[PDB]
Amino acid sequence: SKLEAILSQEVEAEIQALLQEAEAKAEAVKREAEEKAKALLQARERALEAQYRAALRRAESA
Amino acid sequence: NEIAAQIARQATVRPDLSGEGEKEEPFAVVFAAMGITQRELSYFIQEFERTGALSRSVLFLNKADDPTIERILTPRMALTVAEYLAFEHDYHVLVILTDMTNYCEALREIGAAREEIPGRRGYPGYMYTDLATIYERAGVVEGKKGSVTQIPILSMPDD
Repeated sequence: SKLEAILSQEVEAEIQALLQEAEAKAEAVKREAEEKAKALLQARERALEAQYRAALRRAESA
Repeated sequence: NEIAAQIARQATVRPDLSGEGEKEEPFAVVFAAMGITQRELSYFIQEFERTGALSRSVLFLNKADDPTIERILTPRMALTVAEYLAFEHDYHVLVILTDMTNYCEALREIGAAREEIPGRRGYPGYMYTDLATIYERAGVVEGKKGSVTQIPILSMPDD
């Protein structure tokens, strides 16, 4: 029937909105985890490089 | 002591904002210490060897159990070396004069051994002149590249 198909289309629209919101939030989660793997890979690399440099400065001073 | 060691390890002139070009001339350090116990001395020499400064510094150490009259000669022979290195070899000497209150109580001892009339609270009347003859031996002269900058440390008794 007509309103039968209308209610079925409303259920399909709810499922569509649910899956689109799931895609958006999963993309945001993997994005922020990618930036935290990023910028953490920045911070510890710069810290260890500076530790290596300070060790070389102290060795040549000694 | 941590603030004096932090200043000693990160004081740099800014040549680019000043407009005198750029060379980055680092600091020679003259460290006079009068009654450092063992903990302050351990902190200062570990800080200096960790930042790599004992090849640029000269230390006139006077521990807490050493005799309490050579404290009179300790700052004067520190600043003799400082005036020499700044005004006849053109360094940029920074002078850390630790714990001047021990120097002042040493001169109170030698000025109360001689029955001399005191100023305020038993310290003798010429303590202004002694502290002046130590402090005022710093600054910059004309036409010469050197400088003696002074950071003393005082322990205020009743703060």
